[PDB]
Amino acid sequence: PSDFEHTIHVGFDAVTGEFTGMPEQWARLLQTSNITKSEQKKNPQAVLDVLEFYNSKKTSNSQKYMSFTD
Amino acid sequence: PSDFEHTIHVGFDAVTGEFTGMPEQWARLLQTSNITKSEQKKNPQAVLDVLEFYNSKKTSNSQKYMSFTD
Amino acid sequence: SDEEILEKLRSIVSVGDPKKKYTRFEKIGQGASGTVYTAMDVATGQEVAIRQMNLQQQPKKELIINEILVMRENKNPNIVNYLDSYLVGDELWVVMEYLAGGSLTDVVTETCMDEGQIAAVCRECLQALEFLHSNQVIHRDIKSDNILLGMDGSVKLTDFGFCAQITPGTPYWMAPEVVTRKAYGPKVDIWSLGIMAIEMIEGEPPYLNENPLRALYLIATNGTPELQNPEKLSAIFRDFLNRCLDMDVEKRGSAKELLQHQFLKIAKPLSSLTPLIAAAKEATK
Amino acid sequence: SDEEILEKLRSIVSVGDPKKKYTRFEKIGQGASGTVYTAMDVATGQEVAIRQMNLQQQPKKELIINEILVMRENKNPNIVNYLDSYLVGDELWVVMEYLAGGSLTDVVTETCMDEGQIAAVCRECLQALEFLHSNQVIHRDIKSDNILLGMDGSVKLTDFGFCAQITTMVGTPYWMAPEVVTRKAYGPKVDIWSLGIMAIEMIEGEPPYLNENPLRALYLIATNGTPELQNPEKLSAIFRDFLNRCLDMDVEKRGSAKELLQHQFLKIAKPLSSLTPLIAAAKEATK
Repeated sequence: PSDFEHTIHVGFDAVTGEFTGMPEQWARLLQTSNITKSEQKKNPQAVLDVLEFYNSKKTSNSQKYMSFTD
Repeated sequence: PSDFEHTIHVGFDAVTGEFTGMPEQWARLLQTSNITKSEQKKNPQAVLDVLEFYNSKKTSNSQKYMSFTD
Repeated sequence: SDEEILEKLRSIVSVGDPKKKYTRFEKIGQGASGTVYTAMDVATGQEVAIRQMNLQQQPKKELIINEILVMRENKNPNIVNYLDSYLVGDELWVVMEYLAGGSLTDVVTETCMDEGQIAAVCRECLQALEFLHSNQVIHRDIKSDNILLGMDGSVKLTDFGFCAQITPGTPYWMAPEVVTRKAYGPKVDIWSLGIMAIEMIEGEPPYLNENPLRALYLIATNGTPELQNPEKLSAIFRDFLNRCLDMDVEKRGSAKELLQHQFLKIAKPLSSLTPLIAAAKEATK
Repeated sequence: SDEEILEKLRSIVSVGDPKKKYTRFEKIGQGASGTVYTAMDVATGQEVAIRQMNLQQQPKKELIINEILVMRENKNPNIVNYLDSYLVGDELWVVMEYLAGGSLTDVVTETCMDEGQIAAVCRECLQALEFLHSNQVIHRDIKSDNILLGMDGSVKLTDFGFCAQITTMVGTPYWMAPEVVTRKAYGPKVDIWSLGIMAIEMIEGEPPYLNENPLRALYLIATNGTPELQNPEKLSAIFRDFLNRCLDMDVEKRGSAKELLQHQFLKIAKPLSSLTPLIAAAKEATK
């Protein structure tokens, strides 16, 4: 598991109902959270979007400031 | 700005003529790629570069827009 | 512009010795945001909250200055307002209103609110949101922990910025477009309000018995949570909850529009909350 | 900042309504990119393409706007040019040149092009690339499908941006260069490579790697570089030299558009009109 460095982009195989190139953490949170295969197949983007939001909600810090519109 | 991509490290074992730490979908792809064992040992890095390129094209919803030089 | 920031403040900070203008100081908490005290305005009797900031040794500051510039020119009875600011030595003092009493949170868990009571606080919250929005402000954290209740039953919205942070789990209140990292607007507060209304009637948060990720997933796809007995609620209330919890952002009711909603007309007097607030303050500590 | 998006537009959009300056509208395609029709300029009779897009419901708007800023100050005869842009109600109408005829692709599969003919199309494509590269644009998709042919034999390059689509993504990208297919950093010379591949396609009557597995073909491009020609013997020494300058794996040794315009191969070209009977026979075999 060593030598050549590469980047892999996450994918979702609609026929097999499974994400591909999923980083270890994400794969772990997914099966333990009980997000079913059918739900994943139903809206894979949302599932990835929610995984993102989740693991980002560990970085940003509590210090909240005013938020404005566009 | 794909927060949906991550760095991975894959190696190649010249003795068995097999990649190590190969993403499962990349392994399945290589299996029916028709790329021979010899060809794989002759240029392992090219095999992985090619799989990464395939992955990046398969998982992007890239509409084409005008691209410029650096 | 570490010297320019000190110049801008001078054009905003007010004159006077806060140590003279305020009395009966009382240390409430202390942290990275500075030291906070509750106090009273000697002249008017107005009870306040004073945040004494480390200044020089404190992160980004012209954002804090930006809030001051925004809130000092706008006031509303339904939000913790900015009163004054001072410069005492190497520090910055920000004075905000301080409402005594408790949190809607404590009132939700220890007692049982009725549709009349829920409708009353929703109107007050809608007024605050309509006001904050017209000022290009997105709260983003509308929930039972951020609405203050005076023993009066009066209602104030807090924690919508740095200056108005709570003086002293899962995003259950966040909208679908937020949990899915989409571009969002003011209406995410309408969504949060709906969730809050639901919490009040249930006397409990949305996704208590659910894993975090799954809850986020449910919010992103199902939208509104499940009520233990949707039938009990009335038609005007459910209609209200539906205008608030519509996933299609633009079909979702806005604050202004929602003021005109029939559900509020059924509102009881805020004074109707006094015994609930009182009863709630007995337990928790 | 969907507020400035309109400021930019109204500062480059043209005054007047397309329903007046253009006529004989006839719908072509229909998709997310918009609704494209084939109209004519009332005054000059210039044949054009109108892409009636979905305004506020169109993703990257600052990109399209930037495309129009680049191609509005620069025109060339060997590319589909930008004519005008309008604001019809809520929409943004982009006006592009339109060329009747067919595509190099249909000519290639239906007929047998000779060296003089290939040389002619190569010169025109190279002129189009020299232009695009001078304005810092990399095409990335130089292939027969994207070269429009006038019944005239005239040549126009298309598909180098959003405002210039059809007015492939399955199988293998047989035209891409070794540095593209191995995801290395690349530049304008990837178009020179694709040009060399288009030339091989033209002389063989079909694109290379046709019976190859997508992954194996990619691996082959990355290592072998050039595809296996069917009848090398038949290619003249000048044409082979030309191909070799286009298909050098070493980017620095690979010729640029400007250098190749001076190549001897281009000098034995036949007039573009030599293509006419090929284009006709192709479009009659329907296409």
